[PDB]
Amino acid sequence: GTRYAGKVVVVTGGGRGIGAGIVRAFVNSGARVVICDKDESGGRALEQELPGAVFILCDVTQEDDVKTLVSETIRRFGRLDCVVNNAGHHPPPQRPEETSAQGFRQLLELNLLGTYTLTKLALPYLRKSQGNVINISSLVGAIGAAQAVPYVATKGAVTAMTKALALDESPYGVRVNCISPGNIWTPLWEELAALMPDPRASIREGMLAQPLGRMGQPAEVGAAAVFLASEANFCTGIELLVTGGAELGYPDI
Amino acid sequence: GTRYAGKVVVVTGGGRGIGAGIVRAFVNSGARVVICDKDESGGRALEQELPGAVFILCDVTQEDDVKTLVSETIRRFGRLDCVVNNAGHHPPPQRPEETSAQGFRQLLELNLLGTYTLTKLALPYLRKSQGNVINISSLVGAIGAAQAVPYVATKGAVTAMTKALALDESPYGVRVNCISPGNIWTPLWEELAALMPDPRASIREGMLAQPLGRMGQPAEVGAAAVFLASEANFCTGIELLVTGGAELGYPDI
Amino acid sequence: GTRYAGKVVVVTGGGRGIGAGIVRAFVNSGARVVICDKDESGGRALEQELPGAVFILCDVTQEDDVKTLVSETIRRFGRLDCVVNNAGHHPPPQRPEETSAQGFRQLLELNLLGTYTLTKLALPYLRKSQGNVINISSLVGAIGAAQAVPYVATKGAVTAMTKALALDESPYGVRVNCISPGNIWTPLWEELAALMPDPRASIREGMLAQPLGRMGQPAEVGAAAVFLASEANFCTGIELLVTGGAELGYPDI
Amino acid sequence: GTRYAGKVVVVTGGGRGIGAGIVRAFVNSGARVVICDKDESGGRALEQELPGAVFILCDVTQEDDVKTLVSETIRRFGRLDCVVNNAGHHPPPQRPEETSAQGFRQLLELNLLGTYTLTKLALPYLRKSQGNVINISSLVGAIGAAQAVPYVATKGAVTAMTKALALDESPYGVRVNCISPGNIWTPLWEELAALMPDPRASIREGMLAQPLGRMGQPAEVGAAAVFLASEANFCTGIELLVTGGAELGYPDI
Ligand SMILES: NC(=O)c1ccc[n+]([C@@H]2O[C@H](COP(=O)([O-])OP(=O)(O)OC[C@H]3O[C@@H](n4cnc5c(N)ncnc54)[C@H](O)[C@@H]3O)[C@@H](O)[C@H]2O)c1
Ligand SMILES: NC(=O)c1ccc[n+]([C@@H]2O[C@H](COP(=O)([O-])OP(=O)(O)OC[C@H]3O[C@@H](n4cnc5c(N)ncnc54)[C@H](O)[C@@H]3O)[C@@H](O)[C@H]2O)c1
Ligand SMILES: NC(=O)c1ccc[n+]([C@@H]2O[C@H](COP(=O)([O-])OP(=O)(O)OC[C@H]3O[C@@H](n4cnc5c(N)ncnc54)[C@H](O)[C@@H]3O)[C@@H](O)[C@H]2O)c1
Ligand SMILES: NC(=O)c1ccc[n+]([C@@H]2O[C@H](COP(=O)([O-])OP(=O)(O)OC[C@H]3O[C@@H](n4cnc5c(N)ncnc54)[C@H](O)[C@@H]3O)[C@@H](O)[C@H]2O)c1
Ligand SMILES: O=C(c1ccc(F)c(O)c1)c1cccc(-c2ccc(O)c(O)c2)n1
Ligand SMILES: O=C(c1ccc(F)c(O)c1)c1cccc(-c2ccc(O)c(O)c2)n1
Ligand SMILES: O=C(c1ccc(F)c(O)c1)c1cccc(-c2ccc(O)c(O)c2)n1
Ligand SMILES: O=C(c1ccc(F)c(O)c1)c1cccc(-c2ccc(O)c(O)c2)n1
Ligand SMILES: OC[C@H]1O[C@@H](O)[C@H](O)[C@@H](O)[C@@H]1O
Ligand SMILES: OC[C@H]1O[C@@H](O)[C@H](O)[C@@H](O)[C@@H]1O
Ligand SMILES: OC[C@H]1O[C@@H](O)[C@H](O)[C@@H](O)[C@@H]1O
Ligand SMILES: OC[C@H]1O[C@@H](O)[C@H](O)[C@@H](O)[C@@H]1O
Ligand code: NA
Ligand code: NA
Ligand code: NA
Ligand code: NA
Repeated sequence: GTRYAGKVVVVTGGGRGIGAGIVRAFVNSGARVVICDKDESGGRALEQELPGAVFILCDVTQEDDVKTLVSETIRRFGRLDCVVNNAGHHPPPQRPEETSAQGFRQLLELNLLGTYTLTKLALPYLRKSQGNVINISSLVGAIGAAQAVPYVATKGAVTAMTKALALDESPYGVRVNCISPGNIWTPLWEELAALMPDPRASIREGMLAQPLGRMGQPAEVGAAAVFLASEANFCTGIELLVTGGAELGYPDI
Repeated sequence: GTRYAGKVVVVTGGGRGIGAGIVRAFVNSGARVVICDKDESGGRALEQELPGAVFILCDVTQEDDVKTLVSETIRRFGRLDCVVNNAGHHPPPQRPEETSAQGFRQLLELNLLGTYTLTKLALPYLRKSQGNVINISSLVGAIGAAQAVPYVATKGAVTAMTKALALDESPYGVRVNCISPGNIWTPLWEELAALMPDPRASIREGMLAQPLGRMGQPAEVGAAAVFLASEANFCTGIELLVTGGAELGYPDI
Repeated sequence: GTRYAGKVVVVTGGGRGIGAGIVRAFVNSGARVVICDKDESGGRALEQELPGAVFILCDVTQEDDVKTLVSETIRRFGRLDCVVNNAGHHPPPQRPEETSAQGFRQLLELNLLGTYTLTKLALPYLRKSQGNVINISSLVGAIGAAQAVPYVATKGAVTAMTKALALDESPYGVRVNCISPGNIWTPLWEELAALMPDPRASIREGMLAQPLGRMGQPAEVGAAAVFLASEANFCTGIELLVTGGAELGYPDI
Repeated sequence: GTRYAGKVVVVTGGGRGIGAGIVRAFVNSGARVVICDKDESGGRALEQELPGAVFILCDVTQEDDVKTLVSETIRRFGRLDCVVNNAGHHPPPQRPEETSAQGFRQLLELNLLGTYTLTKLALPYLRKSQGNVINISSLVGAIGAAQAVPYVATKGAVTAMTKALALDESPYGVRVNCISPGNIWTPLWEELAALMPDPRASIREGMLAQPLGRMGQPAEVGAAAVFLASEANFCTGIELLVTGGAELGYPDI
């Protein structure tokens, strides 16, 4: 309850799923947390549940929403120590010829440019606090996936951007790192599985895709985030895999 | 002169620099080449110089330009075997706070979405020929760079997209690979160096950034592309580094 | 003081440097720690200093020493939860033609096979406790280094071995991970620098090799180890970089 | 037939499998080739078959054999341009507790130290010719595999060693690169499959482990080697994947 005491953290998409687990992990560490989400339902309930967490409605694709997010965080808590760029989306499976340039642009707006915009607006305050940035990317940005060309491209961009910004901000003492989760059991996972012909088979396949034989939990991503913020003081520009081992391991005509 | 005989290749941004070297390499291999560029000057001269190469004016950010590029290639040569997505740009060095969301969007349009659009429109013809895609990414997408957050993000996206599409197109026999060059001596390199306080010092630094002690040549990228198209039949989804060893190698408070 | 309470940890080479920092981190987390070292001096003093740590003289290249290490840990503390394979050595800088096959074999014995032997003898007890293995590898195993062919080869082997064993032990609930440090200020660093023509210049160069502008501390490696043991329950087979950003970032004839 | 004309190449383990395909590729490129193997049967027949190839009996684990290999190559052909370190072995599948330190040492002798020894003895001649080294590593050194801790460790060592030596030899103009194959259909693959309960099922599984839906051919590894030797003049320290896409791609308790 003291590892990140006195610190102020913003978690985008913190109303459910991974983001809510990150929120819980930081509150449990002693931090005050600002839950950003475009949806009221989960984040408002989370603010009532957790002393030390508050909810601010904010769509990270709307620059003026993000400006107000940052200015309200400073107005209410007087400092900013860590930004967790978790808001993002995975579309349903799509064959390459079923994708569109305009759909790709929209997904870039959320998964890439919303992370960019909050980070840019927060960096002046992070420099004052010697704070840090944590981006939530994905394993499939590193190794690829099927029926997801736009999603994979956006996460490859997030991981690379993390390394570029780590270089730029290192002279000012601001660390920039990312987490690449694999299959984490969240409402997004549940929603996508429900679109499949056999949802229960899809979930079983998802569980067995990891050597550890289960999907991950939001709380496990949250523990990795608290580590990066509070104890990884010589880490910058890293990609922390939270995947259960999915990337490990695997007539001529 | 026979390694890629009878084949038809499209090279975007083929009017100068790396793209022109790729054009030359494929002509030397026996292929017919379509030089795509938004600028007339270099590509028109290249078409007069090289029997087997022709020039088509096409801005890869304009979908109707790319549609006409593909339909004219098929109309004139009857098949399409390889697309080399080389068109791209590196902005001048920019601190993160000096970048803009709108500038980032524009660079994504060229470096990422123009590659996406040509590949999408070409894939029906590549499936008929069991052809292949070669994307020109960058080393800095993998390891980062300073004063280039948008550029690095776009190339991280290209490399990841390459792996996703390789998975999607493998059942149809179409390979999708990328080349990640390091410092290659091109007109873009010369133009950026000329913006520096000391251009000659900037070039010297660029030469010594590689263990091999020089910058690369467009012809060397071109040889790597001809290898991927004509001889790498068990390679798909790879990132071929052409960097001179730049990524190799490198009080407590 | 409770994150790893009730747990028993063995740290090889725990008498000084990184190993001693790992020992301190685990004691501070609430664990009981067995300090293994071939040298009495530092580890004996550490055992007097730290309630909860004890010293066992053991050369990890001597199989019977390691057998007795494991059997004494179980005899004295009744369980084994985590093995940290930290013992290792970096020879002085050596040109490739100055190395020998026999020198290479000796370095493999310490850096690779001593890690293998302790892990093998500990695994039956780790399976009973659902414990975990943490190997201390090196950044240069991933990216290379000059004048160190044998050292680099041994650490490449440790990192790969970590992934293989993670796959083999995942069905039994035992996680296997590694830490790849960059420049950490330790007595080994101090000893190597003292062999250089200008030691102070060598240290200054070492500090500036990181974007963060300093070398790392043993305590920072220790915090990463405690994270992997106590909170990274969905991580197996990962390589956790603790390098200060050294791997980030960087006429044609 | 001219890409590597006038050049002299040594291929270890060239009597069958991948090595024989590399031999054939270099002869087809115009080179003279020395086939090194510990076994007479395949290499002697290959020397009768191929004008331009000769056979020298040599066990790469025996330093005096390798000394004589190099001195006989120079005595017979007057130069040395490329060494392909292909000799190696994969043991039958072994659980970690079924391995031994002594078995691990023996596999290191072949897969790692035999590559080291030939490279060391050849480097003085490679510097005179501005020649190059090609090591045959494995995909599983990078991503791991099950029931193969020693094999995976040896190939992780080869890949890392490649990068270290590339740094050391770059000032002398000698490039050092590796190829990491995935499933290639060779006599070793056939022998291992025959030990399985259902050999035909094992082979079918091996074919489908690649997105491309088949195993690779020795000729495809050979084409990659000829590219690295003859056309990759700005590549050093790279790992060229020849895997068919195996590394691509893939309730909470
Ligand atoms: N679940 C997985 O297996 C998985 C794996 C790897 C990466 N990820 C990444 O983790 C992150 C969280 O994923 P999840 O599974 O928890 O998803 P989720 O859909 O369950 O939760 C996402 C949350 O973000 C919010 N959000 C969406 N768009 C927003 C916007 N424009 N502005 C503000 N908030 C917005 C949503 O309302 C929701 O509360 C995403 O970046 C996703 O790409 C998820
Ligand atoms: N030069 C390097 O060191 C280097 C290193 C790594 C990657 N790259 C990449 O290699 C590629 C080529 O770089 P270069 O140095 O040869 O650049 P260059 O500027 O010398 O040449 C680029 C060419 O592409 C054309 N082009 C630009 N925008 C276009 C558009 N919208 N439509 C069509 N054509 C367009 C230009 O007119 C020009 O002919 C780029 O993708 C670049 O990111 C270059
Ligand atoms: N210091 C760095 O910059 C750095 C960077 C990357 C990796 N590493 C790795 O971290 C580990 C620790 O390095 P360090 O700098 O703390 O070294 P160090 O020399 O300061 O400490 C090593 C300790 O291990 C002990 N040891 C050595 N051989 C042993 C054996 N046979 N049996 C038992 N104990 C033995 C030594 O007596 C000593 O107490 C090593 O594996 C090293 O390769 C160090
Ligand atoms: N076949 C695959 O799927 C695969 C995949 C990845 C890597 N590899 C690697 O490719 C290389 C060749 O494998 P392969 O499948 O062709 O094997 P193979 O067993 O079919 O052929 C190996 C050859 O090397 C020779 N050899 C073995 N030990 C030797 C020694 N001490 N001295 C000299 N020659 C020796 C053998 O006699 C044989 O002719 C090995 O390094 C292997 O690890 C193979
Ligand atoms: O959100 C998902 C996810 C899963 C893993 C990831 F690494 C990631 O970044 C996102 C998810 C959830 C449920 C199904 C799927 C999925 C299923 C089939 C697919 O073809 C696909 O690309 C994704 N992905
Ligand atoms: O175009 C360039 C380039 C260089 C290397 C690359 F890998 C790449 O993709 C692009 C280039 C040319 C000249 C100077 C620079 C450069 C100099 C200072 C910088 O801060 C920077 O980010 C790039 N880049
Ligand atoms: O122990 C060292 C070290 C440094 C960094 C590492 F990643 C690592 O695994 C080990 C160290 C300490 C002091 C100097 C050096 C060093 C200096 C010059 C060299 O040529 C070299 O290969 C290593 N290495
Ligand atoms: O030699 C083989 C091989 C296969 C792939 C590789 F990347 C490699 O370096 C070697 C091979 C051939 C046949 C079966 C197997 C194999 C089967 C089950 C295993 O558990 C295993 O680790 C390897 N490996
Ligand atoms: O909907 C799937 C899962 O989503 C997670 O974010 C919640 O913490 C779980 O309670 C829920 O079962
Ligand atoms: O302008 C830099 C270089 O650009 C390359 O693309 C050309 O091939 C060279 O002739 C020129 O010197
Ligand atoms: O000798 C270099 C450094 O080694 C570290 O292991 C110690 O914790 C420091 O006190 C010491 O300054
Ligand atoms: O034995 C498996 C395969 O091994 C390869 O090295 C040979 O070229 C093939 O003819 C043979 O079928
Ligand atoms: Na609250
Ligand atoms: Na022409
Ligand atoms: Na004690
Ligand atoms: Na012959």
